[PDB]
Order: sequence, then structure tokens, then C-alpha cells
Amino acid sequence: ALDPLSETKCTLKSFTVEKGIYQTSNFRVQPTESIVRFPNITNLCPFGE
Amino acid sequence: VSMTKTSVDCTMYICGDSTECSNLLLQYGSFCTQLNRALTGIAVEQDKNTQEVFAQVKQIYKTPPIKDFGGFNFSQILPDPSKSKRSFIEDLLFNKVTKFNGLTVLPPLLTDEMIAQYTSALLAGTITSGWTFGAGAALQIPFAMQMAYRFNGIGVTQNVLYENQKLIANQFNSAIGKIQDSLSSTASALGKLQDVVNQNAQALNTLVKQLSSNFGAISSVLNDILSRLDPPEAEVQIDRLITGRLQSLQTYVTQQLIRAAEIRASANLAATKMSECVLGQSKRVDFCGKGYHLMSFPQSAPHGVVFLHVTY
Amino acid sequence: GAISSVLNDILSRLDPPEAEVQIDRLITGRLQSLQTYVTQQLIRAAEIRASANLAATKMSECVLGQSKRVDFCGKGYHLMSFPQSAPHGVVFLHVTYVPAQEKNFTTAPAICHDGKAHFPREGVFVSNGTHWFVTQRNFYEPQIITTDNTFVSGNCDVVIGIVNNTVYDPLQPELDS
Amino acid sequence: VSMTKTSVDCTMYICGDSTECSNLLLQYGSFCTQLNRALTGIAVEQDK
Amino acid sequence: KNKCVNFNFNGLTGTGVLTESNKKFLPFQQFGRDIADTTDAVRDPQTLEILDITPCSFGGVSVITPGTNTSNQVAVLYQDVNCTEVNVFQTRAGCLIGAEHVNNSYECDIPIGAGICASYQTQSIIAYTMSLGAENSVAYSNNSIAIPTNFTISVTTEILP
Repeated sequence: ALDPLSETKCTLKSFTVEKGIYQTSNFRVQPTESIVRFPNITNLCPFGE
Repeated sequence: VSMTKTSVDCTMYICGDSTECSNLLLQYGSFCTQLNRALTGIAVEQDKNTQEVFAQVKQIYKTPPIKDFGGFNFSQILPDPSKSKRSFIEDLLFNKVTKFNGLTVLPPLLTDEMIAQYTSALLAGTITSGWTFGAGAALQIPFAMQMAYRFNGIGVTQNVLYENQKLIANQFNSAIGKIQDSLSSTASALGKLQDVVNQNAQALNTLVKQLSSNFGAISSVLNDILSRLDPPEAEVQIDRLITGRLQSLQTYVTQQLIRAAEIRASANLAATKMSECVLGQSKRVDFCGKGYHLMSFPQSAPHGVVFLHVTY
Repeated sequence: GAISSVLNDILSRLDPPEAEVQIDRLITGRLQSLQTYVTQQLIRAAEIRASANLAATKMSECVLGQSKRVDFCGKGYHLMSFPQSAPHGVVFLHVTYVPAQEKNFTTAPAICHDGKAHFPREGVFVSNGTHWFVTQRNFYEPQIITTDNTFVSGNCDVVIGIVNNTVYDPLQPELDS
Repeated sequence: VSMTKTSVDCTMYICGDSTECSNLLLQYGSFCTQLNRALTGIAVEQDK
Repeated sequence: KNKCVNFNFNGLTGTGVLTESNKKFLPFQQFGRDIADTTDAVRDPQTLEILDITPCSFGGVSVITPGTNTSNQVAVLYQDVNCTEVNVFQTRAGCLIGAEHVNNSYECDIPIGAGICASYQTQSIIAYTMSLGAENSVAYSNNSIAIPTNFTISVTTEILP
């Protein structure tokens, strides 16, 4: 989790890494906000009656 | 020659946007590790099949300015550099062929433009140099004298070649028009390539439909069974969806690996006909189709190759 | 899916009605591990067996004879081959024929002596600036024009691009000298 | 050259003549259909 | 819009990206599904607006690395995405962070994808379009020939299992 240079050594299980392209992990966009959009309000409900 | 380079992630397919799914997925150990390395190892071998068939020589040859090859019309075989660099035959092959769901489709290393550039290097080598460009240096030879060694290699006198230059030129150019009228009328001639597409398009869409199964649980959605049920009750239904989709992922790896071994024997057969029938004069009977072999012309194709054998 | 990977820990700690569920998940979990080992070692062995048929062909055809197949015994014209022992494989030693240097020349398809066309048996006529001679395509060897190296076929009125020369008959130093 | 054209049905082998068995068989998706189409695709290649 | 958020449209919870398309909803339908029968499109409860549920961006992460006895510089590779929300150059295969793009073509040492390769030349990882071979123009004519006058008997090595 430090650098992509040492990240290749974890998925290869070898200290000496030759030339080439090696897949290490995958990325994913994390959710930040939330959409709570709803239609408007016209009156108040008569729950007190 | 090649297939569709589909890379399916083992983690984000079964456990896409879920936290409790990843806790039970690691209990199988290296089951997701072997399925990710198997689909990755197939896609490397798909790019290696195009390098053994198309990339036969280490030099790129261009078309000569003299287009009079003894009366033969090679304008339909050689690609047009003024437009993608594809010929009229290659345009009929690419026009008759047929997102974030865990299935990532990777593009190949050798693109369709570079396939036609590798094809045009072999077209100029067979016509202007014969078999000398594959066996050594680019030894130039005229096309009227190139066919003199081709007729003598099958037991035909070379006197008939020079006396009938315009006779065999009209018969050759009429045969090219029969191929272009057959490919443009219907796509039934591409049945050797449509079986590779239908085994890669329908099998890709099947894996998207296999995650909708409940596998004995209430619903296939991980959010509808974890936040709406008890955490003792959600542990069983998630594990039924994990084990139900793990056997679906192991089936997709197993079925595509036999098709990858099937496409590898077809690529070695296509590399054999490119190295023998295209890059030389082969005396093997029925190696370039029915009849005595004279020459061959390769063509570009989506995830494949098309040979235009010339027989006698 | 079980609580441990040891078979002795589930039977000793959990109940025998309860341990049989986690044992069967360990059996079926290792059965799928064995289904992966059998399948992957069978598909990869089919590619070795497909390569073994190619290795047996190049040791029975290229070694025991002269193969005329292009790029089968390697690059160039095949002369001979020598196989050697290797652990779980074989290493080929193909002796090929590769050209080194070449020059540019002017050619002609045939010549004309007395009205008939003279075509060579193997090669083509090459002019060095004064006259044409008989030579081979693979190796440059200037030879004289004679009936033993040429063949009389056709006429000299329909061949496109033909030239005129003199065929040196071997009876001409014996009779016409 | 070829072999026998054995096409084992997915439904009749496991859930032959049973109604409640098909509810636990078709809940796994098209895995039953993939077993029938693979054995059918072999018999096409046996004819080729 | 165009953000990986946790949408909530009339109880339809989930995580997706609110994108626009040309899909026109029917007046009785309230949600659309894909071929996986999942959450694919939702309807705006306030007006007549169609907001499709796009899944958030993911992909494989590869590392372009040379040999251990050559160098130690690496580059970050992203698959099937652009350099929009992921020193940094855009390639045909994806977005690359840590390598420079060179218009000159060289020999393919480490492949990237879609005709692009990378190599370590004197002293950083560069991105370039791979070459298919050297240019060789055959001097074609009506009587020109190239007959070999000297030959070399070379021995090749082939290793097959």
C-alpha cells in the first residue's frame, strides 16, 4: 500500500521483478453524497385530531 | 485467430458495492485468485496468436508504383492508403460482423489497422519477392518471372505462362468479383468467424443474466437481503449467492479456456498456412484447397484471417 | 464457509449433528479445488500433446529427410537438423541456408536463336551488359547457353519481352569450328 | 474421426417426472440450459 | 449529476451515477431495469425527467515496471477509463499516470494495449506507438533481379516441449 513499485512484488510473490506489465489490484469510486430529492409539500397532515 | 479479451473481476462481480459480501468471499481462500489469473492468462495468449500469424517478418514492405503485374489487377487485394488502410474486400468483412457490470473488455495489442499493415507487408513480399523475403533478404523479382518458378514446381512448362499472360489475367480478375458479390449479398460466408462471436457475445450476456438468480434465497440483490433481514438470516442468503455465482464464474472460465485451446490450434493452423502457402510454394496436396497451388493472398478479418488461395 | 480448516477441530468441538455440515462444506470446497486441478492440467496437457505432435514431426521429417515446407525447419532453405535431449522437452539444431550478399542485374525471360524460343530448365537469363547467360536463382553461377541447360519450347513471335542471342551448341566446336 | 453423439438432458437426469424439483432446478439460472447447449454443440461438431 | 452518489428515489436505494440519455419513460412506468434485472434507470418524482442509474467507475490497475537490475521507476496504469476523474497522459488503452507520451515510434518492449507499448530508454518510462518493422522498399521492375552471390550457413535454435 506504499507505492506501485512495491505493489508489484506482492502479486508476484518474488523479490526480483522482471520487465513487463503485471496486474496488482483494482480501483473503485467511493460514494460521497446522497440524493434525497422529493416533491414539495402543500399542507400539514391532521394527526393531532 | 484471436477471440474477445474479456477480463471479469472475481470480487466486484459477486460483491459489487457490498461490505458483508467481502467477509464471506475470502473464506474460500484462493478461489478468486485462480479465476482472475486464468482470465488474464487467456488474454495474453490472444495477442500472441496474432503475432505468430500476421507478424512473420521483421520488415514492413510497401507497394511498388508499377501496378502492371503482367495484366493482373491487384487493386482489390492491396489496401488503399488514402482512406483505415483497407481494401475493397476488407471493407465487406468488417461491415458484416456483430458497461460497468463487472465484465471488462480489454482491447487487443495488435489493432485492426496494424493487422492490415502486417497483411500489406506480406502482400508486397509474395508478389514482388516471392518466398525470398521470408527465407532471407528482400530479393526483387518481376511478377512475370515469379510465376515461372511456380508453374515449374508443379510440373507445368513455363512456355504456357508467357504466351497466355492476358488469358489467365481475365480469369483471375473475374474470380475476385465473385468473392465480393458473395460477401456483400449475405453474411453466410463468415460462418467460421460468426461461431467465435456467438460463443463470445452470448456467453458474455449469460453471465450478466446469471447474477439475477436467487440461488435458493429470497432475492439476488445484496442490499435487499442485508438491510431488510436479520444478520443471522442474511448470512445464509449471502453465502447462497456467493456459492451460486462462484460456480457460474468457474463455468465461464472453464468454457472459455477450451475455446481458447480450440482457437490456439486454429491459430497454429493459420500460422502454418501463412508460413507455407502464403510465404512460399507448397507441394502439399489440398493444403491451399483443391487444385495445384500457385500463390496465396491473405486478408484482414475481425478476430481472424481470410485466405484467398489461387489454384490451378 | 466453516469455522476452521482442520477436520479434527470441527468433530471434537461441535456436535456430531452440527459438525457434519461444516465437514461436507470442506469436502465440497476441496472437491472444487480438485475440479480446478484436473481441468487445468488436462487443457494444458492438450497443448503439450499438440506441441508433441509438432515435435515428433520435426524429428521424423526434418531430421530423417529434406523438407520442402517453407518456415518449417526454421528460416531459410533447410539442409539438415540435429535433435538433442532436454528435460521435459526437446531442443532443435536446424542447419539452414541463408544468403548473405546479392547484386542487381537485368533479366530476360527467353532468347531467340533461329525462330524458336529457348527457355532454361532451372533459372533465367541474366545479362551482364553484353550478352545473357544461364544461371540459377539460389546461387549466382554464370554458365554457357547450351541444349543441356535450356529447353526448346514455343516460338519467338508470341512471347512478350523476348530477346535475341546465340545458343552455343556442343556440336559447334566439333563440326562448325 | 468421430465418436458417439450422446446428448444427456439436464432436466430428465435430475428432475425427471417431478414438479417441485424444477423450482429448485430453474432457480440457478441458465446453468441447466448451458449443460444442454454444450452437449448439443458437441453433436454439431461430430457431424462436421 | 455525473457523480458516484447514494441515490434514493421513492425508496429505490442504491449506489449509482445519475447520467442522462435518450430514453423516454412511459407515463405509467416508474423505473427501468437492464438485462440483469437490476436498478438501471429511475424517474424524477417532481418533473418529467429520465435519470438513468449508471454504475460507478472501476477497472484493473496494472504497473509498468522494468527489470530489477535496470531501474526502479514505475508508472500507474488504468484500464478502459479516461483522465477525467481518475506527468499524466491519455493513451488508447486507458489513462496513464507516471509516464510521458512520445510521438516517435520504437520497438515494443513492455505492452500497454491498442498498439501502445512502453520501454525504459536513456532515463524514464515513455509511452509510444509500437513499430511493426523497419521500412524496406522492394525495387520492383520489369527486369531487375537480386541473385545471391554469397551465402552463410547459420544454425538456428528451436525449443519445443
